[PDB]
Amino acid sequence: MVLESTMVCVDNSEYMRNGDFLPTRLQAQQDAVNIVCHSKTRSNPENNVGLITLANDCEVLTTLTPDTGRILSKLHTVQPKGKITFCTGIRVAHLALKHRQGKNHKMRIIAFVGSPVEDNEKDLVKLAKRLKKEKVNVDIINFGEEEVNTEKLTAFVNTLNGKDGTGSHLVTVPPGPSLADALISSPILAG
Amino acid sequence: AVQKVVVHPLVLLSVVDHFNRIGKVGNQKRVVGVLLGSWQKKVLDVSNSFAVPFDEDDKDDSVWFLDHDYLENMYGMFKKVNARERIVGWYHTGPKLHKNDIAINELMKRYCPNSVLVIIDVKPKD
Amino acid sequence: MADPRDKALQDYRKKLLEHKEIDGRLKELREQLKELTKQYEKSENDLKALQSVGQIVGEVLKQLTEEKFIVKATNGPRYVVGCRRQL
Amino acid sequence: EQDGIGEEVLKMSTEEIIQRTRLLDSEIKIMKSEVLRVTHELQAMKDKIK
Amino acid sequence: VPGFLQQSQNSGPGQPAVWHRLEELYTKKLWHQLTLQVLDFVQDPCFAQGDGLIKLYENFISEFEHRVNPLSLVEIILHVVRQMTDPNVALTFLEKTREKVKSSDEAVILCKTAIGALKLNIGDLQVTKETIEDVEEMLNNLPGVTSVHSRFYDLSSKYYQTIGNHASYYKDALRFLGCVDIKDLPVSEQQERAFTLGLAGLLGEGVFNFGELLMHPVLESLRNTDRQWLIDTLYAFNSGNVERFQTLKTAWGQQPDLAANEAQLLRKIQLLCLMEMTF
Repeated sequence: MVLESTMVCVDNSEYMRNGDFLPTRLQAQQDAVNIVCHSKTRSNPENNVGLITLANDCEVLTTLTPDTGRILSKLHTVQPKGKITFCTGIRVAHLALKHRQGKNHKMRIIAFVGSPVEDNEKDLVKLAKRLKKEKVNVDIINFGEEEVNTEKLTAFVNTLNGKDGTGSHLVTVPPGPSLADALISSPILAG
Repeated sequence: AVQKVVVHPLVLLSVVDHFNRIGKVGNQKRVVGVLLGSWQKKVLDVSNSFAVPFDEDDKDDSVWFLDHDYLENMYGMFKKVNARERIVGWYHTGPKLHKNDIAINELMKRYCPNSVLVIIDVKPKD
Repeated sequence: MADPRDKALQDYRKKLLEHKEIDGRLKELREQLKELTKQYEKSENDLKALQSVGQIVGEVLKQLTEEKFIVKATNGPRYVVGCRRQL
Repeated sequence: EQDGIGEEVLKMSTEEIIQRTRLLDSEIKIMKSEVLRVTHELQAMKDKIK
Repeated sequence: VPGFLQQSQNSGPGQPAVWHRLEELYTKKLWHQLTLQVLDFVQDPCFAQGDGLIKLYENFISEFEHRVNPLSLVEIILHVVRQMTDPNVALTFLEKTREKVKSSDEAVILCKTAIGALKLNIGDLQVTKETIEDVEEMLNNLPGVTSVHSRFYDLSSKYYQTIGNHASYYKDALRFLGCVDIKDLPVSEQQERAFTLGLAGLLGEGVFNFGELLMHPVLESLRNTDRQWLIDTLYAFNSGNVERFQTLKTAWGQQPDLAANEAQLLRKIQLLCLMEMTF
């Protein structure tokens, strides 16, 4: 019933082409896209969801549309062959959120991290204080093989919303047999 | 290998107005739009065009937006009112081209393979 | 009762009966999407086929100049005409 | 293929728990994401060419 | 299957820290840090005598593969088929590895060069031209690999040891010089490239020197110490003087493949002095 615009941010790098998440990590992260799009549609039939990729390019393959079946057609041939790029992936995610055709919706980004990040901590904390001035809740969800709980991601969660902020949760995964049940326990309803 | 392009004199004109539409708030100093055309021979022809919502930031100079969704449906309308017309490329203004133009061109070559961009000069006319 | 060679073997049957059940409707539904594209091809050919404003059939009587000719309709009057560009 | 059936006879979990694993991974995907994408192609085309 | 590498643990130096690390990474069922490290440990400088002790497991990797980059799969099987050192079955082995990755992945193009690299060794005329010609038919629609330009222009570099290849090799040894750019391989290979590049452009018919590749640093920055006479004589063609001293001092030094065409060298300078004195 609440009005927002959720922007999912998948990874199609090479590092999702391994099988600790048992069938395929693409098959893991696509089901994660399956449950967040059906969550944001059934909790509110008025919002809209678009996807953005981050590896090797930043493609806006679906624009921020209310129908989810376009997204699910574009999750096929996602071609996991890229190399992770992070610093432009959120600035290209936010300028999409300044293209809101309905300017009463809130601004929300979710992102899937299945590759190690290689970026300065000073760049992201400038982006963190940018999003503080820009009032965006980004929910970082960790997948894949992981430099587990970096200080850069953890402080970016803290410097997203400090001094009694929202609490945009840093979702951590145990690498092993799991569904999106840890993804839906706390953060998909209380973020 | 394209021989040459032919400027129908409605398209330029229809870049001047849309630069004047946003020109009350114009500080981006660039307007990207889609160049409709008629592929005849090795020589090329241009008949019509339209615009697209476009943003760009010099900070990190790779953060920008064509709208694929707006490019699908509005071109689909111009296809419906005129089956002769199709896409041949795109355009922008602000006579110094910018570093992003590799990214726009290599994106929308998946609409027409031998796509072509045309820079007009709205303010220089001398 | 953990694994006495049959709770093993009864599983492999009910897992593989379920996979071939769900792979079957996938092939049937993909075949139906292949069929409608053939129908959509004929519709877009018809949308292309909607601008044959005709052509007038005549015969050349004589040549006036390099780009002026004298033609006549099959039941109508005579005219002075030209060519397109590169005829 | 005698070893193909026969290794499912003397192994109790390797030839079964993985088959439990690779089905429940498939059935939550190859059922779900595949036929729902195909569902969101047919409803569009009937809202098309009609 | 883990004990397959427990018995072939040896001869890879620092055995416990790397081979027990190896049997960690595929028991995590990951396929990139696994893949990048086995490519590193074949690149590990030894004799690589355990190619047979790894080509069974790399075939085992290839059997339940279903995710791994076929580029790096062929990039590691070329080291395997190198260390086989038996060209009888190595042709049919590489055809088998080429036909089992038969998708649209563009490592098949450098399978064909690896076919030809062992085919410009034996049977050097009848179908070597075809396995050359098929590659630039396929060198299309994605010029951004540049390893497609690497392996094929190396295949035509081995085609230089035919009779009628002087200018086309010189045209193509520049193409390899322009596709791959940075130093990234020793001067002890680079100055030998520029030495045979200057000889191919000198014995070529239509070319005389075609300067400002003289300005290109892969010949002058690498042999400004030894064989300066080749840089000196290519300046003398660009100078347009006859200058009988240094244009014979190249023939005093370079005795093979230069005294057999010294009259053509005198033929070239007499037609080259005109087009600079009229300039």
